[PDB]
Amino acid sequence: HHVGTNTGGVLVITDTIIVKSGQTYDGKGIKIIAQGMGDGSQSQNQKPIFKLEKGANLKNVIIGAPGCDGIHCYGDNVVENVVWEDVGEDALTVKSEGVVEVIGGSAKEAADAVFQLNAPCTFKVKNFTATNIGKLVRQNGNTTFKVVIYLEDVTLNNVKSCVAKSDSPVSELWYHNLNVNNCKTLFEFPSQSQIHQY
Ligand SMILES: O=C(O)[C@H]1O[C@H](O[C@@H]2[C@H](O)[C@@H](O)[C@@H](O[C@@H]3[C@H](O)[C@H](O)[C@@H](O)O[C@@H]3C(=O)O)O[C@@H]2C(=O)O)[C@H](O)[C@@H](O)[C@H]1O
Ligand SMILES: [Ca+2]
Ligand SMILES: [Ca+2]
Ligand SMILES: [Ca+2]
Ligand SMILES: [Ca+2]
Repeated sequence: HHVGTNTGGVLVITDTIIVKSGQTYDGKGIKIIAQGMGDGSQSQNQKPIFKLEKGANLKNVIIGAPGCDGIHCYGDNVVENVVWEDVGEDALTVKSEGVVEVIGGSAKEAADAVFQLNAPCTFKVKNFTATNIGKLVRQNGNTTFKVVIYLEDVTLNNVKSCVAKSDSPVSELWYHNLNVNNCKTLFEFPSQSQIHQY
């Protein structure tokens, strides 16, 4: 394990970091604290820490409290080895269509959702831990577009509401090596047959 060369540094930011199409922001283990961008509460008006335009990637950053509005993904994004020490309003939001993969890393202390899906997408969570959360994945309430969610090698502890929630009959969730402790209910979808193993 080579921890990154920015390990031990803290970057204090005052505006959202924009990562452009085709670019990869590699924090090399930096911890980010955001100023003036939100308090990590359930207020709906906070700014994202990162905006990942379509085709942008992000890796190897710790996001400290306050989590603000987390990471906004505009599709075709890889988010790798990102640690949310204290999720804000939500951890990551899919804002526009495409494939979005969260690989490695962890999240803790999400009062509500970790991952928020606001557009049709393929959303994969791989090699990920989360503790003390409301929901791991929420498709935006009362929407009926299609998402396909994959949970692969995911460990969850202390899930207050459910692992995943959708109000869309056409959406699907597929899981493989999902371990869950102390969770109220696993899946809140119109029908349980929308959930599959692989
Ligand atoms: O992207 C966002 O931050 C969205 O936040 C709000 O929507 C979420 C969610 O999609 C809604 O269904 C609703 O969720 C319920 C409740 O308000 C709360 O989230 C919790 O008790 O869970 C409920 C549920 O999941 O059914 O509100 C959510 C919220 O974060 O408050 C916005 O209303 C959206 O327009 C997005 O901005
Ligand atoms: Ca919200
Ligand atoms: Ca949000
Ligand atoms: Ca929190
Ligand atoms: Ca919320």
